[PDB]
Amino acid sequence: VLSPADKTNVKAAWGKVGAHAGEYGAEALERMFLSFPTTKTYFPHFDLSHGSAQVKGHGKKVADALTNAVAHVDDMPNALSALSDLHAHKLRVDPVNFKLLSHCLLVTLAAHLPAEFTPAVHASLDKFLASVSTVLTSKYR
Amino acid sequence: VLSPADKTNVKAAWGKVGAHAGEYGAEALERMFLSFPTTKTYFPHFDLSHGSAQVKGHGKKVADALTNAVAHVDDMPNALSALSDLHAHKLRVDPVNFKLLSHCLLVTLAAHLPAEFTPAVHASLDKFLASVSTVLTSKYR
Amino acid sequence: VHLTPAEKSAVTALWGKVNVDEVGGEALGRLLVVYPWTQRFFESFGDLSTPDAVMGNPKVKAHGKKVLGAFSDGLAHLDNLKGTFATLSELHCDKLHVDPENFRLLGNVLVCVLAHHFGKEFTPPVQAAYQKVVAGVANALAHK
Amino acid sequence: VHLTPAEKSAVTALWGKVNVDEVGGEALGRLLVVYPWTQRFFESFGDLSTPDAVMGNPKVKAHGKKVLGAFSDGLAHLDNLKGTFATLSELHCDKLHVDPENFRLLGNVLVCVLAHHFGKEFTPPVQAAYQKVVAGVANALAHK
Ligand code: HEM
Ligand code: HEM
Ligand code: HEM
Ligand code: HEM
Repeated sequence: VLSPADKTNVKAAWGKVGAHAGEYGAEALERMFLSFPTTKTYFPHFDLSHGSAQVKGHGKKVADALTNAVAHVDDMPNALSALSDLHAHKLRVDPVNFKLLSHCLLVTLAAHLPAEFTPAVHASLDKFLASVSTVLTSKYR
Repeated sequence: VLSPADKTNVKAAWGKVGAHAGEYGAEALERMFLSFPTTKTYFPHFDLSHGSAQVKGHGKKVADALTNAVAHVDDMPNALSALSDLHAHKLRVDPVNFKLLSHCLLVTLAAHLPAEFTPAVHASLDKFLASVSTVLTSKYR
Repeated sequence: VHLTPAEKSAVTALWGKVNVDEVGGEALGRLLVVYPWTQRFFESFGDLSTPDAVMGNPKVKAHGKKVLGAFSDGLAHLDNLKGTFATLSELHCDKLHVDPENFRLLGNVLVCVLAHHFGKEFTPPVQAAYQKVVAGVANALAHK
Repeated sequence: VHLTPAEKSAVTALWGKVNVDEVGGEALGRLLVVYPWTQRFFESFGDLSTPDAVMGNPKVKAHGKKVLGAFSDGLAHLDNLKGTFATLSELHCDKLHVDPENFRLLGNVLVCVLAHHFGKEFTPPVQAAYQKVVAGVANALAHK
């Protein structure tokens, strides 16, 4: 459950991401695939080589999906229902992998936005990604 | 995230609990303290002997809070705000202990209400208890 | 791991009454129903789209008997659980990449099924002994 | 566990640049802020009621240097992490009863802190190597 201060922190920190959204999403994905290679079994149809345009395009989709989740942070189940269909109903992604990608996103943000990655913002972002992860792994329709 | 069918399953199952709520709550507590002895460190002021009146009394409190959560299943952060303050701000309960109590509650309901403990209801109850646990371990003020 | 002799007797007494043709399949089926992402490892089993589809799936019931047989082997080798499941650990960790939290989930679902079948006979002391067993099995399967 | 020699060099070169008086305290402080239930284990540390209170707490900074020293010890004994942390495992598991998931959290908070201090120098290959280190430390600390 996010507090109002959590939502403020996420909106301010993610707001600073800006046009680098795809770049950070692609780098978080690259970090996941190298650090946790089992996560690669969900993308056998992807070229996962370094600098792949396909990972870059996906990373933007993920980053843009997170932007949509910030935009609809107070009613994420309805806004992300299509992604819940995909991740929970279709791909059946094990929830542990959401912790891995979430951790890699926090690592990417800490590396690129050091002035904004305060402990409080870190806490709020971790909760936000945990909330997104629950929506994407829950079957609610 | 609970589905409509989950909420229906939980309300129907909890309806069969009835006047045995406190008894089931006391039994789930006893099962947790025996199976997972580290959980006793949260109740150093309790007599934890078998048949303890303190455990019976607390089991009724826990069951009645679950009953209230069932009644307000779409508005749990508001309804359980006092309990979130207690468990997240004051007691600082590690979330793993909520998984242990939730498992022990499921065991108690399976042992006492076998006709009601279908696979579908089992799943809905597990999700319901996870959602309650998220509210009580989250700081959202 | 370490069960007292009275704990060992209570566990063994209950296990001898287990229906080996239903309990195993019901535990596996409930895992697939309650923790639906586990269905991903069983794509070759067919219809798992509803709870009744899962519980009635013949491959679920068949495979559930094999899982229950492995738990029986662990019960007779509580001193050397790592060796009994070393092969199975390699299968699940090196070939299947099952995250080990799912081992803990299956052990707790099995405990729910035992409570379901035995009711008040599955007393808190008996549950406490079984939690040591399933934890030890889950730890052995994740050893590799 | 298994770091390639290139990973060992990359890990060791970056670690030698770590500010040993800040990084540990920042890791412990972030654990206490991001996962607030961990504060229950540190009741004798005083004010932990705000993030600035935690990050500025001198006991958090002091204890954080010791945690960082234990990671330094693990880095020079990657072959025998179980032996290097055998005594710390007894403390955390039998005396403190810290759930081992919290070991995994602290290792991942440390990785975030290393990313925070080193920025673009904390490349995905370098992170992958450190995830192996913190995983091995978390596993050794939970060995029992
Ligand atoms: C922050 C959490 C995540 C978000 C916001 C997210 C978002 C998305 C989005 C927007 C898509 C594209 C959907 C479409 O094109 O209609 C997608 C697809 C996909 N996601 Fe995720 N995802 C997340 C986590 C994960 C994780 C943890 C995995 C597995 C480890 C995963 C695996 C996949 C796969 C395999 C696809 C299909 C790729 C394709 O066929 O193009 N996702 N996700
Ligand atoms: C389903 C999850 C839970 C529910 C619904 C719940 C509910 C409650 C309720 C209603 C109270 C009494 C508040 C009052 O009297 O004003 C309480 C107190 C307390 N709870 Fe929980 N609880 C849950 C889980 C846990 C867990 C997992 C732990 C620790 C293992 C825990 C530890 C405590 C403690 C230590 C108290 C204070 C007891 C006292 O001083 O009387 N609770 N809880
Ligand atoms: C934790 C206790 C578990 C035990 C004791 C156990 C035991 C077994 C056994 C005995 C087999 C048969 C191997 C053979 O053919 O000789 C097996 C196979 C298998 N297990 Fe498990 N298992 C456990 C947990 C899990 C979990 C949690 C999952 C996934 C969520 C899983 C997925 C599988 C799969 C996919 C197979 C192969 C099935 C097939 O294709 O026939 N296991 N396991
Ligand atoms: C995972 C990596 C960890 C490492 C390397 C580590 C290392 C250490 C070390 C070196 C000490 C000092 C022991 C001494 O005085 O000789 C210590 C103590 C302690 N640790 Fe950890 N630890 C870790 C995780 C944790 C976690 C996750 C918690 C709790 C959430 C925790 C709670 C404590 C406490 C309460 C003490 C005693 C502090 C005191 O006496 O004031 N540790 N640890």
